[PDB]
Amino acid sequence: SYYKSDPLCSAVLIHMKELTQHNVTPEDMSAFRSYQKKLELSETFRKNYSLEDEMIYYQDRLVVPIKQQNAVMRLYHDHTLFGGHFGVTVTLAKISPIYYWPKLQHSIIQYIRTCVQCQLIKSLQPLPIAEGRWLDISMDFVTGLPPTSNNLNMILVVVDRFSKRAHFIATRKTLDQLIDLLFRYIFSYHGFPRTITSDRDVRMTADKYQELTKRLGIKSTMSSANHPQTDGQSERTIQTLNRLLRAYASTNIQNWHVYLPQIEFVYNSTPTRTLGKSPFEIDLGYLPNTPAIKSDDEVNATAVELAKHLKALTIQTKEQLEHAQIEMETNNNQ
Amino acid sequence: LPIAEGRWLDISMDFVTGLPPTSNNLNMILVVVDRFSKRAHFIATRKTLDATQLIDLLFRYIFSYHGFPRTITSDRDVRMTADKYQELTKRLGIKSTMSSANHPQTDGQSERTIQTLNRLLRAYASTNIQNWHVYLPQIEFVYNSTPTRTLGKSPFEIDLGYLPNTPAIKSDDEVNARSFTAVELAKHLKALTIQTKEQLEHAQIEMETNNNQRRKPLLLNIGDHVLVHRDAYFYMKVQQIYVGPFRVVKKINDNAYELDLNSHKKKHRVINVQFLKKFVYRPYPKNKPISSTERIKRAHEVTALIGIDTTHKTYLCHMQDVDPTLSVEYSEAEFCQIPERTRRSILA
Amino acid sequence: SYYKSDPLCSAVLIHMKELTQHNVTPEDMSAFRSYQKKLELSETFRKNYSLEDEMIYYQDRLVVPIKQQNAVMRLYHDHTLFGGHFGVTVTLAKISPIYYWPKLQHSIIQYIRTCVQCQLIKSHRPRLHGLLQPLPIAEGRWLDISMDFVTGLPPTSNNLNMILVVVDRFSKRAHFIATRKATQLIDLLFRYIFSYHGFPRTITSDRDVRMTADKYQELTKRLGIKSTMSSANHPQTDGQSERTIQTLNRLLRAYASTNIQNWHVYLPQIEFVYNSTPTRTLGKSPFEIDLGYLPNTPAIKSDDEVNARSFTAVELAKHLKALTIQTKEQLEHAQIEMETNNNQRRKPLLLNIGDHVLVHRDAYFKKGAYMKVQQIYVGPFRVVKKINDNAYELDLNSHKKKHRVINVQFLKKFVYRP
DNA sequence: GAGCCCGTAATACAACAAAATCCAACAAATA
DNA sequence: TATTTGTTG
DNA sequence: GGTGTTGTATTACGGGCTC
DNA sequence: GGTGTTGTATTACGGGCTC
Repeated sequence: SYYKSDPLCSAVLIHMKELTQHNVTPEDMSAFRSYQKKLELSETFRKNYSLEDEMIYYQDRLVVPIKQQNAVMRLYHDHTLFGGHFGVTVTLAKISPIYYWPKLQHSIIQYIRTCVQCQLIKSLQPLPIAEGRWLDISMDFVTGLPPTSNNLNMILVVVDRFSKRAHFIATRKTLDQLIDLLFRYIFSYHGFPRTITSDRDVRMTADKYQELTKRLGIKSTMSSANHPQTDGQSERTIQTLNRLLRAYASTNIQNWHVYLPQIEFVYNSTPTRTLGKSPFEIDLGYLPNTPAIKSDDEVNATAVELAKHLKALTIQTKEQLEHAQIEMETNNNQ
Repeated sequence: LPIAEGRWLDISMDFVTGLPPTSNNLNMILVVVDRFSKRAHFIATRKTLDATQLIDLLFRYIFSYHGFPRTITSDRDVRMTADKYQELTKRLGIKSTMSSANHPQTDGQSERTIQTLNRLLRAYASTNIQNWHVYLPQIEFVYNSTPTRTLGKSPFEIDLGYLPNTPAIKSDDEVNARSFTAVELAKHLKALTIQTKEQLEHAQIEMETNNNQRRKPLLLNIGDHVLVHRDAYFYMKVQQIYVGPFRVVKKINDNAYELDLNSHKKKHRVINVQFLKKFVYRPYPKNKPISSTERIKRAHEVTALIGIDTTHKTYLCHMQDVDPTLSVEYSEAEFCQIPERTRRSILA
Repeated sequence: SYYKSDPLCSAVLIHMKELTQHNVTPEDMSAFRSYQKKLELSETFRKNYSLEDEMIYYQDRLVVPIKQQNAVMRLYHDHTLFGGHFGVTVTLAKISPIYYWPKLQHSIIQYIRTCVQCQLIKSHRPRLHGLLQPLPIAEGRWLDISMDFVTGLPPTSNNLNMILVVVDRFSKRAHFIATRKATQLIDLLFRYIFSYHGFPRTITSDRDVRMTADKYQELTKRLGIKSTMSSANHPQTDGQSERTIQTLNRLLRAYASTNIQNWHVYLPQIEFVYNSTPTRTLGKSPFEIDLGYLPNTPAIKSDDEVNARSFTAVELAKHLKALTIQTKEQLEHAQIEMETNNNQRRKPLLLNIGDHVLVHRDAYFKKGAYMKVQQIYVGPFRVVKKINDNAYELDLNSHKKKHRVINVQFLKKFVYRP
């Protein structure tokens, strides 16, 4: 009594389903596109339809005839079966995993264009929110680092307060001036913020940053000089130097500038005291670690294979120790 | 190649050169393309910084700091065919999947990004020699924010959700201004994953439509002979640039045959079908010399040459009216007697 | 610092927006298009304009007044708000989700033809810019001759280095000119190998220094020989000789696979084999296109006859006339077939006077100049003469550039805008 | 319509598009 | 251990 | 005046059979 | 396991008018 319990031998999918049948071709007027599609199916490699007792379907989706396209869109768009007139994203997330529907997204957006009930005043030009994501960053300065035999005696800390993500990277303390915003701009994988709230010391910069913003489209001003909040974030900024000191304690030749990205990877690959999840999968899917294979040094087909994964495991133990020390510091202090 | 995974578990990268120096940086194109979302990062570098030993991995990890991949697709470049690179990736659980001896179409989406990158590089390259290394992050930020064609959404918003700053939110919804509470990101980011996945089956279908119209597949079983026609010997104008037949060993794909072009020498003995060609030996042909005295008298009946074995003293060549691929070993005891003046002429 | 914070009561959309307001109609000069658009709106039913607190827009997209059209398309095309100088499709994908703009596609392609950097940087298949328009077919036999050569081969014993070819446009008769990669004695060897038959009328060749050759050109002007002299890095005009060296390369590989460094012995065999084998665009052997005296005669051809032109002594005039007529119509058939199978996408370009065309860094700079990711910012040149249907001479703003003939495959005509 | 044999015979599709040096850098081969 | 020499973006 | 052009597998169209 | 892929002018197909 439900759908698909009806014969429809005159539609677009007939040419696709006659690849094995080859019985009857009852096409309509201007249906030479269907014959071209069957020729396409012949000369390409997409044949995965299963032919069992009138159930013609794709690898996991049941195809639908083009005649009841209006019926399907009304069933899955309106309030006939407890709908609600959602957006194209939710509608396609509901429809596509179940049915194949060649040209489905265009069908959905065409139905949105040809519908009239949902098109009301929606409001306005841009979103307004004081809390966001990558829209407000802060940074600070550190001093005591080894020269690393390349005069790289600095670490550039970047904070992502809206999502607690971090970016620690080696620089030179002599000149962190145009080279600072160059490496900041290659850091900017996630767009400009609204305001920068560094609040470390006097800053003669933000003039050439202002000229960059004039040369660009964003109004990212750098401000908040000599402020004083001191509520939780100060603890994080103070404890930031601790992990870098632990990375310093490893070595000095081929030091933390080697595998410091891995230090950041398994530094933010941990939940923040179980209250907040890891910054990788709070935004992305998971950003997988995949450390499963580490002991295969029998043949390998102290600086190439072995010590690299020993250093990775050492960094993992170091970040575990840092997590333990910060959670016990919070337990003792609070 | 396989469609997509969970946000660039499949990835591609490649190199192009010819870029003008600014700080002795004449490579500067290490483009890494986040195949699912097509985020397509590229970072400035040089030839002389590394050869996959010291610093190449370090900016590879600062790229990979934003998520480890699970599959690489790259070329047969010396910077990635090294033993150090393959073993470290294997211990990282990430495949190599190299190319097929000058077949860059395996790295097609990275090279297509380069093709888009080159136009924008010429657009931003007015100060060609003086000071322009600031333009590559600018080109990255411009190219990621620009909507593509095969998906309809900009590669920046496909992975990250939202668009960059200065919101120019379209007439769909407020959903592209998704910078708020993160506990519900998984559902709609997976919905966008479904959208983009559908756009990539559409892209794969569109690619296979207009390209397979003239192309004809080649089907070979293991054992039958095959010619390589190129990439066997690197003044190749009048001389026999095309070389003799070899026996296929492993059929990796329908368009991927592993074959014994030489004895055991070097360099990844698998050739794409574009260079490969069928061989037919339907045919007074002579017999197969197997005795010790038949390799000396029957040495003036040679036809062509392959070369000299690198492992020991054994020359491989082709005789006349015999089994072509099944060569007969001819050492120095039966090499100097026959006139070899016309033998090295085709090798040189 | 956002836009649309301005009322404009004087534009095209005023007639459209007074369909609800009906208050003020302060039209401007050349605003009669608004009257016609309002008339078309009145006789139809497509009213979807929304009037909300000075934001007049389409069903979901903001219609923009024509005063700030260029500002909006420059904003979404240049890097002021991160455009990037892309094509019409990406520009639509940036603008059409937010703005409506009646005839937006035409306006955007007009802007693409308007923006200068897009004209200088983009290519958009700059190999299909003129029709085929092939050479005039022929005259009597051995009057048009095609000249070119491949520069280098694996050298022989140190007396011969490279192969030069002479094939006539009519009969396509192979030749074996084996040179040394030459001197001003080119006219000696060339004279000895064409003057075997006789002096031609025109030479279809490239601008090569052995033929640009002011000493050699004056010889042709005195003797009565023209010179087509195909432009810089445009070897298509040479044609028959290029196609012959294509066939010669396969033949030379066949006859010198195991016999490198002494291919000068086999070169007469190469040309004799090319001469004895019938072609496709004429259907006959080049001996038969000439005086038909295939000397080998392994077997008599189809439609068996006397087939012995040695026996004929005085009656050769009618035979050569018949061969000339059928080969001329076969050449015309080859011409029209080439034109049909090539011009399916070749868009013509006919200017002939008074334009500001470009040359996109090919035949402008050296062929030996390296092509790289260096910017392509050739200046706007000028055209003063229509030298041919498929090329235009330019006033190259250099010392001389040694040539000023540019085939249409490098032009990409520049268009300004006030 | 419906297909098949067979015998010619057209038919877009790509090759001639200067030639040959290395650059940087993996790993084999002696001595 | 330095100087070679196969192949490949 | 001066500006493509054929070799090649591949494939499409008539006499003669079954209708 | 491992093997193309999008940017771009250009052009083709539905609502609304004349029939």
